[PDB]
Amino acid sequence: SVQVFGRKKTATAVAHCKRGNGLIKVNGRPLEMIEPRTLQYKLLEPVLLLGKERFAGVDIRVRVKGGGHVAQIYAIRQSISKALVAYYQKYVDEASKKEIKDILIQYDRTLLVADPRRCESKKFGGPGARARYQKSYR
Amino acid sequence: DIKLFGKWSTDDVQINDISLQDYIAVKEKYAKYLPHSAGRYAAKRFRKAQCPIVERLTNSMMMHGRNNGKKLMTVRIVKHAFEIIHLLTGENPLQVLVNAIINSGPREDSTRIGRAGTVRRQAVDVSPLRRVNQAIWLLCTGAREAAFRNIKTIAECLADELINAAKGSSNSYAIKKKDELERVAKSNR
Amino acid sequence: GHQQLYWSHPRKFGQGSRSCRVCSNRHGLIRKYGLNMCRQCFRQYAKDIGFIKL
Amino acid sequence: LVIPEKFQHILRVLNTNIDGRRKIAFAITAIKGVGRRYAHVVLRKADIDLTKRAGELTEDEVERVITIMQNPRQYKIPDWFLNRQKDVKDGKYSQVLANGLDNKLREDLERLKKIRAHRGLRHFWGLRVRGQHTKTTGRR
Amino acid sequence: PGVTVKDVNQQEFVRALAAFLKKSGKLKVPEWVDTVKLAKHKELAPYDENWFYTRAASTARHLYLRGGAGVGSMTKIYGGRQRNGVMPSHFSRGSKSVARRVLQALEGLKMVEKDQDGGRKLTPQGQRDLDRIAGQVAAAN
Amino acid sequence: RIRITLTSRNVKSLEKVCADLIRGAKEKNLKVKGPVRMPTKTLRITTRKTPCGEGSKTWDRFQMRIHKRLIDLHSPSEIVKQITSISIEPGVEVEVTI
Amino acid sequence: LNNLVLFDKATYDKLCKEVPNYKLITPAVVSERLKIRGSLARAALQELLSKGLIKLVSKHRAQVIYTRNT
Amino acid sequence: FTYRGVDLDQLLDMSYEQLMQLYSARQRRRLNRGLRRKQHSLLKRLRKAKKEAPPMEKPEVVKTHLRDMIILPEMVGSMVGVYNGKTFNQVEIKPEMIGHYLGEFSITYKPVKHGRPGI
RNA sequence: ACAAGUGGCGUUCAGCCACCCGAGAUUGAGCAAUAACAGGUCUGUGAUGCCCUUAGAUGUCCGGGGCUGCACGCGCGCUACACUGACUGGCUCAGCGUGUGCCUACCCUACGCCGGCAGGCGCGGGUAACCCGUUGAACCCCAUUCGUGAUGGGGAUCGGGGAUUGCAAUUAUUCCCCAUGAACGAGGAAUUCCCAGUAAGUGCGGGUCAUAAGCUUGCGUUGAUUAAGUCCCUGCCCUUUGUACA
Ligand SMILES: [Zn+2]
Repeated sequence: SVQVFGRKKTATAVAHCKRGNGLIKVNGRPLEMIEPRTLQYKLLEPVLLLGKERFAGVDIRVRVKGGGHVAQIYAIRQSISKALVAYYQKYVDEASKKEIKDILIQYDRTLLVADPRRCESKKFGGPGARARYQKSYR
Repeated sequence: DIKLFGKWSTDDVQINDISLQDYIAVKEKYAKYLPHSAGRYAAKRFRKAQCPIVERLTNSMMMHGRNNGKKLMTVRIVKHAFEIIHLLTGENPLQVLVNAIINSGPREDSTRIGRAGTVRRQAVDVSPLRRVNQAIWLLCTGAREAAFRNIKTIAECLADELINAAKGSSNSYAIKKKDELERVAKSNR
Repeated sequence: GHQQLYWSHPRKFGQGSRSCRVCSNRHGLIRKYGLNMCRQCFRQYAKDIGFIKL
Repeated sequence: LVIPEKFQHILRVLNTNIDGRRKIAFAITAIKGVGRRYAHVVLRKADIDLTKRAGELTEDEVERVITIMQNPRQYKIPDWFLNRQKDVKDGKYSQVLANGLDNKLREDLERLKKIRAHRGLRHFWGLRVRGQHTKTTGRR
Repeated sequence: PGVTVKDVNQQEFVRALAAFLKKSGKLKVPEWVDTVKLAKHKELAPYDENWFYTRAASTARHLYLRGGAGVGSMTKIYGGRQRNGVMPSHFSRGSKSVARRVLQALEGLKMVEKDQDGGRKLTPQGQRDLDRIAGQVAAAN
Repeated sequence: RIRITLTSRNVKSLEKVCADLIRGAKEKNLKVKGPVRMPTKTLRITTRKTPCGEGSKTWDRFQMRIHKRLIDLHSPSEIVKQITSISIEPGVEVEVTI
Repeated sequence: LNNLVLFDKATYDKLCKEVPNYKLITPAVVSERLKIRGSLARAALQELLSKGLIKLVSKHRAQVIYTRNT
Repeated sequence: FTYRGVDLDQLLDMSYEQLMQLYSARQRRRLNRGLRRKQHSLLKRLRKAKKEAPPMEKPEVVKTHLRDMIILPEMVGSMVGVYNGKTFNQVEIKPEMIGHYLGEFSITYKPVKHGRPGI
């Protein structure tokens, strides 16, 4: 039993992971049923990387809210990886956590470590943060 | 066994140059499943080189303003273009992208001097990371301009462009402009 | 004058139906939250109401 | 999918050359008074499948298109589609097609030019009619 | 296994529920389903003339997922982007006539009831009629 | 079931008076459920600086925060008069309903 | 571009006797060398999969990919 | 002349309620929201001018300051100054003018006929 | 979180560069000195000095008209010149915030019935983390059709009709139905803006508002190429230098 989040943006995913016979369900749909399928491997990246034997005791239910679609995908994979590592640190021994963290971090650090980038504000005198209006001279 | 798009082995393709060996990132650490990484890579000098070469390839196809910001459209385009490589040529496509970028970076170039508007140019040579990204820019030109007004769609045109720089036919705008902007550096000497 | 045509025009729903609550002008008002001041009389008394630049 | 012997390379129906190489509801748009929103309910009420090219149809269903097209109110093209829903002179409900919309247009224009109302005087002088600024725009 | 709507692919399931809502013949088809535009932003009538059954299929799927909804939230689901000519584009709402007639026509075959809170929900019978169709797309691969 | 509702524009006086009220109610040991922090509403009015509109068009940004809290307790409803006599500090105002 | 709206008499032996010997069969493949519209390309190259001399390699809303079956 | 299928010979017997079905939405909106004392006392002086003529002569010229009035069908025959801000322009109302606004027959500006550009 | 730990460079001093551990190794805005310009504002002022008019008014009201006019320029902007597209169906996700008013008529809208729309009609909820609101937003995604044509892009101009606001829509306010299909096929000398959630694509709130956004002010969403430097250009500051200039 853990519930541990992952976020990229205002998209927020938290996986509910407790003991079982294997499961992945993102808001009641499983991982093979999410809408963007050019990004299908991003959610499956702990399943392809860790193998289905590393998930072999848990029932992971993911609940997401907020953000866009791609930021939601990038919060799903981070919340899944943090779910398995939090279960592994509490219930399995820590050398298995060490093995799973070097196999997860060295591939991609957004699987375990969040994104601190947020959208910077518009200021006046131009249509974005940095861009400015056209400024005729004559 | 990290396979690109689920189907592409990265273990076997041959970088035949020394100068781009650390500047085309395709080998075993940079084997990723997808051309999307959502990375922080252009935040420092020389972290953008060891972005994967496929990720730079799909980002450089986002270029004009009708298609600004849209990444998964070019993930779809590069997916069908790689399948077009495997069907038309039937060799590993990662050798086709590696051969296009290694062959098409112009090895000599020209600089403007002459105090800002009298034209006398001077020839110097090109740094290898500039050769790599100049090659991706000359490969993404061509194909969009050669599928701007045609009945041909973009994916056949882009995969044929990477083919046409992989073998060096001189219909290739990457190879055509490579020879032109190196031969004017030959001429201003 | 006559009190059946003098100020007989409707002063509901107009730019002349609203004015500054301090200085009797009607132009460039700030209508939000029941201020009903024009912008200059906002900027004089701004910290006196509690609207503070931050 | 091979060309039939009954394939037509042109039609000239209602004296506009309908090209036989285009699809039917986009072949009929040259008649002024049918555009596409009229056209797809015309071929809905004339009971033809939309998929065919302009030459693939026989003359009997094509004349059902034209004969139901001239009076659509007999065959339940409904009342809000209509081109002139209340005429000035007749007062009937009508959908006016290629050569009759033109004649009713210039008669309404010239009626505006006769009676010294505003809009036909703005039409005659060379101005935009519906209230537009012509200080900066519309220069020839 | 046990197959609900939430576990299956949603590109085929709405079209198979549209095939059932065609093949039963107990969904009423009103008189004006063939001449209408479906909001003020769309340009044309549908390509396929079976839009009413497909729309009713998706509407009952949306009442499967989230009930407590009405017509005025069904127009909030079914809005889209209005091209406005030379002005900027806008978001403009869906039609209340199509949602009112589809939801009363789905009440007509005893598939759909109202909610206690005034809007709509599923019956147990309308729950059954959708989980069986999810069970029948579940074998077709 | 009497809920006292506090509102201010500054956080520090509201924090002192909420601490003082829960200390006066925890010294007499009624059932007090803790301070429930309702979200802050920023009133922002963004005006132009220049009074005649001639310069380089610089804009001015004002705001005011409203901090909204409450304490809820179960008690006799005339015991509740004796706690709201220590809470008369300026800023914070007290609205009581049952 | 002056394209065929439907097939001519000697277009079918070109469609059946040149095209399964081509390396890549897309709807952008036949129309450059045939002067046909792409609607003939999509409908006819979809119909050949029921003749079983091609294999569908990819399907998308913009780009469809067929080839020779060896 | 026949307007919406109805000539003036069967239009002058109708009330405003029977006008509500064959006019446009603007004038139907106007007789829905209803008229005021200025146009009705104008209608009083228009009826009083139109009774007092020997039957070949026109009524006397009743001018007005209202450009926003409907042509009601009783007004056909009248000579009415409608104030364009300087001038009261003389209208000769015929039955084909019904349904237009009274300010369409008093034109407010000059034809723009240019010279040279300036500096 | 400090240039703190390490390696290097460094008159071994300021620091600079690289890399681990780390959420984070230049987040962004407000604030803003000496002192000056004949900079703008007497149209924000019951801040004003004087001059002016002050009852056939330049006060003050009511009414039509005007600022909207067009042989013509210049600037801010929007929409596009299409196949990465268009059109039709499906699918699924935000976030800043607004909400019944001394003066004073002006509000956010659920849900049910009737229409193809704007809308009509009624019972409800709400002074707000409570109701609208899980704010079922757009782009993006997945299939259909279209096939390089001034074409199904472009939707300018132009006709009849219905509704809403209001004392009143003509010089069409707004909206919707149908019809009409103009240049435009990627723009020459000059030039504008920009370095990471940045440009750009895309929508949603606030303002003004009886009706309301091609503008402005914010919010998020999809999210890159390229630089990690120079004084060539354009301005600006500083040091030396020349004066009969103050
Ligand atoms: Zn103010």
